[PDB]
Amino acid sequence: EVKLEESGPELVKPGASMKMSCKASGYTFTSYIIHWLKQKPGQGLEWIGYINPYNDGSKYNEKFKGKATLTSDKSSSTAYMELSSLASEDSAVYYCTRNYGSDSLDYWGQGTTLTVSSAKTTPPSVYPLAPSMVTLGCLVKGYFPEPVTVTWNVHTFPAVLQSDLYTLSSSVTVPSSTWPSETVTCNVAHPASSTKVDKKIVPRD
Amino acid sequence: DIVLTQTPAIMSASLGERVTMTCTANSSVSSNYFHWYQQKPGSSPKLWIYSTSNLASGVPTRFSGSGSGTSYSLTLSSMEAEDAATYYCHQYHRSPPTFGSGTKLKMKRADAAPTVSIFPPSSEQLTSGGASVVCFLNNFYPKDINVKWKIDGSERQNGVLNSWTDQDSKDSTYSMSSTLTLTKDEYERHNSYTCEATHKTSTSPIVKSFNRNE
Ligand SMILES: *[C@@H]1O[C@H](CO)[C@@H](O)[C@H](O)[C@H]1NC(C)=O
Repeated sequence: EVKLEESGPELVKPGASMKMSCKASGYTFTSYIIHWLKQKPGQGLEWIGYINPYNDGSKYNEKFKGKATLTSDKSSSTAYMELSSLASEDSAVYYCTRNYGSDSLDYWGQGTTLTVSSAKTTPPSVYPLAPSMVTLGCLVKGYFPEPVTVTWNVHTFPAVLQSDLYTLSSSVTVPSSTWPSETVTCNVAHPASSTKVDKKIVPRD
Repeated sequence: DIVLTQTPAIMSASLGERVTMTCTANSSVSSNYFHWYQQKPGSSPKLWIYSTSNLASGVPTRFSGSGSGTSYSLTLSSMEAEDAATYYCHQYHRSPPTFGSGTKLKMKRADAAPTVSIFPPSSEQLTSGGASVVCFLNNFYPKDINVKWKIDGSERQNGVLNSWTDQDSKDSTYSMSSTLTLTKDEYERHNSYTCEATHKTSTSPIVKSFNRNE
């Protein structure tokens, strides 16, 4: 089955460049154009350009023909997008997607989230939220960039940015007989700092 | 860059309701090169309808698409919860291909009151000089809700971060988290912390408190 696998989220400083990748599988790489699009949160899609891996020709939106460079490597069936001279406004989700019948876009990569900021990469501080069904939670504070994953042993809220640090929380609802007799632990991963936290939900006093 | 204007920008529908949404172009576009996508939060768009009226693989037959020239529409014969998403139109009559700013289709459902829980600062957090009080407001509908924080009965507006989930896939409710952050010094100078939710489901606020005496 067709699949486009994009590279992970990256944080980059303003002024620098970055290159993201889109590894294609399950079809003849050179037989189809791949397009690249930008989507800022809450907004629709903006087209950057496309790559034709058959002849290595790429075609650009006039707006991006300076900033963006699309390439591909036939041997690894990977397409690449380089964005240069990065600024805040380049922060967005970027998608690769395959060109199909009548230039419909039939298979999409999962998206690569780019964050452009001067802010320091910072691992989270994780705090237990302790008081028939009982709600527990954990507060994941003071981290940058996104994302964090939260796993228990459920409502996990989108992060909020303030003064270049994110705050996120997650709530879990178990029965009274479970906690505190059993261990309950929220497991936080922050891949950008290569950190995790195994926080035990401890009762107070 | 042909402008595509989608209407309505936002709309709600109950299970079973017929839904139609429109995409208007500033220039004529061939129907063969007009397509629709569905996108859910945190995930990639999927092709939904291609060449005006052909359903993409796996798209249920309650969807249909129509149009020509400058006026296109997507129709949902009977709304189901899995259909809540943003739908985007796409023209590739000219380069650069362009897309609409989307119709966000939400699920309407019966009102539901929030379940409210309040949590004091952990001693771990206090050890480092910070103090965050957290309030969860879980599984309520409609989205409109006013959380107020009170310290010894007096309203606090500064230092509050609020975050809403997207509609839940199963029950179509919203949840919300509210985090009041103070200094340890400020926190330790008051006794009671109160989270108050006003929501159309109760004439009274749903209130939770704790005091630094328990
Ligand atoms: C597109 O059409 C709308 C509505 O008639 C109009 O107000 C808008 O300015 C047009 N945009 C362009 C770029 O011509």
